[PDB]
Amino acid sequence: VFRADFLSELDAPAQAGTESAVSGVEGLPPGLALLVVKRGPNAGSRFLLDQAITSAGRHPDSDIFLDDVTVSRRHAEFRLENNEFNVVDVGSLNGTYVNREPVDSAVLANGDEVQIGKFRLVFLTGHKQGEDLEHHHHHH
Repeated sequence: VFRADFLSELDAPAQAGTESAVSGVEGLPPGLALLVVKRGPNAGSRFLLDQAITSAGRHPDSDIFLDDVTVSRRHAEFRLENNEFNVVDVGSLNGTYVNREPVDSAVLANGDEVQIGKFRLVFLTGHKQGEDLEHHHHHH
């Protein structure tokens, strides 16, 4: 329901060479990141972050919509910087944490795990699966 059936799909064109539509999780070339509920009542749920700042717990304009007793209005918030997604904690003392560690803020990265309230989500990005070179010492 993110787009009313207006001038959508034009009329019935044959050729067009379309790509994304109902599944942009393909390679999402644009600076986009998705969160998947690793475990919880609504398993399989996915959230699309359109860059910028995305609040959590808020019902109004917000990609994340967690309607439950836990997760306050802004239990957690995400901010984009240097083309890199980040997580910021507005919770007093205890609150959102990363890798089971309470910190003021942390930088998200592919293969990272994020836990909010009683729901568990994993932060993943569209990797190019190109060179697997990163950091490893196979000497001495």
